[PDB]
Amino acid sequence: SKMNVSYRLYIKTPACLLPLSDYMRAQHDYVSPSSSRVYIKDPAVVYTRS
Amino acid sequence: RFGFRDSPFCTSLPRTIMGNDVRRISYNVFSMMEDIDDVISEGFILYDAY
Repeated sequence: SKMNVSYRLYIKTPACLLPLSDYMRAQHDYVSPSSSRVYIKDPAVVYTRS
Repeated sequence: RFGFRDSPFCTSLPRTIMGNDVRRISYNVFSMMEDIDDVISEGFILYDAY
């Protein structure tokens, strides 16, 4: 590395990478709605009896 | 006069029953009623129809 390599290229550290010691920064929360909910597939009919 | 058992005929529909005027509901209003179970407990007169 010290002898044979001539030129080197540097970029800012990508935010994708995360050290193993910082694993708790990857903990995230997702909310799934209740399973008791029922979703309606039928239209609403409008009527009157005068 | 005719000696009928539980005669369904009256000389004229009562103006008052037990000291209070009988409720009168038109047929169109009665058709759209969703609280009919409470109304029929007291009794009413259906009109505005043939």
